[PDB]
Amino acid sequence: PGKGMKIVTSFYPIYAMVKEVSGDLNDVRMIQASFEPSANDIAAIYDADVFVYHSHTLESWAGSLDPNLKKSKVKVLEASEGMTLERVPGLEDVEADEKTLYDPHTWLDPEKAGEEAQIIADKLSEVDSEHKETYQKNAQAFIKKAQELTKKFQPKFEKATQKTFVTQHTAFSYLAKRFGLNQLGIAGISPEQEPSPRQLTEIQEFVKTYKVKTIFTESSKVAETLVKSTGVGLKTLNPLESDPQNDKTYLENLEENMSILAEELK
Ligand SMILES: [Cl-]
Ligand SMILES: [Cl-]
Ligand code: NA
Ligand SMILES: [Zn+2]
Ligand SMILES: [Zn+2]
Ligand SMILES: [Zn+2]
Ligand SMILES: [Zn+2]
Ligand SMILES: [Zn+2]
Ligand SMILES: [Zn+2]
Ligand SMILES: [Zn+2]
Ligand SMILES: [Zn+2]
Ligand SMILES: [Zn+2]
Ligand SMILES: [Zn+2]
Ligand SMILES: [Zn+2]
Repeated sequence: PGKGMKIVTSFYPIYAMVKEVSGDLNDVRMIQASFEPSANDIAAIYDADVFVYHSHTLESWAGSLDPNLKKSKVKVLEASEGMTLERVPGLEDVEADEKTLYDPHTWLDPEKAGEEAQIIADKLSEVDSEHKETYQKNAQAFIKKAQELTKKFQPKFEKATQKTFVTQHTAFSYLAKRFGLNQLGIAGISPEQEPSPRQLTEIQEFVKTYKVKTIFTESSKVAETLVKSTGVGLKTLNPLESDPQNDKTYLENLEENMSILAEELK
């Protein structure tokens, strides 16, 4: 190993949490909603030492990887293995295609983000046991700063008179459950899931019922159709599914969106 292990990550939260757990160690990079990585990414995955993805409920293509058939030494790691996933909003009481029932957007909960960084540190310690104390020490520093981020915004959401907000797609369910908030997504779990006409009417009644004055968009066009039907304002709220391309850490990018949400709910 020149720079250490060659680690490849699925998307931005996994790339950020692996990079901060590894720290100075290894060579961490990220492959280039729709998902389906290119032909070169899968080739780069089989040429790497470690590949880390979030969950089978998100990167469904990760389950088709067969390192034994391709004669590859890549060790695929599911960063959220063992974490308890909540039901998809609107499907809580469904008894059971089944992958559509569980919500994967846990990285937006500061507590569950630290839980995923610990699993990454544990799984990296099972592959690279010599540096196990560096992975755990970097993870505990990430968990500590995440738990302090939760303690900081917990009183900020308790005093909020408005605890209901609407976002571009159903991605902030874990964040709302962390601070006792209520949320509704225009689109479903995936941004491609366009609302049906009957569902759009429910979003209209939902905004009117709980006096929602703001729809949080992403940096879609169905959201621009309801700004006339509801008269709400538009503010940005990044679910951190794409790289913000800045010089902030993951928890700093997460805190920024939390501060945008907390100032609006007051
Ligand atoms: Cl329920
Ligand atoms: Cl998604
Ligand atoms: Na509900
Ligand atoms: Zn799994
Ligand atoms: Zn539960
Ligand atoms: Zn229920
Ligand atoms: Zn039954
Ligand atoms: Zn090492
Ligand atoms: Zn070393
Ligand atoms: Zn601190
Ligand atoms: Zn999403
Ligand atoms: Zn900084
Ligand atoms: Zn801070
Ligand atoms: Zn401010």
